[PDB]
Amino acid sequence: MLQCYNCPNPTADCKTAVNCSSDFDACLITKAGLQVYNKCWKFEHCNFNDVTTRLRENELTYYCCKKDLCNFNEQLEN
Repeated sequence: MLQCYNCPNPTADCKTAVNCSSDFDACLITKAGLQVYNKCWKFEHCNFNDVTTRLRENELTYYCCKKDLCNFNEQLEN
């Protein structure tokens, strides 16, 4: 399985590791101001439009990856 940081709410430093279900193929980290999101996700939705409409944030940067626990803060210069 792919293990990602996955917090249901934005969290300054998400430490919750979960085994994503096979529905997902990516780990996502997104920074929107001081809000940081960490999710099991899909690469088909790892794009600005799809992340903004799903997380309901106007302005953000994002990174997706497919190695264990790869969706960490330092991946995103922001």
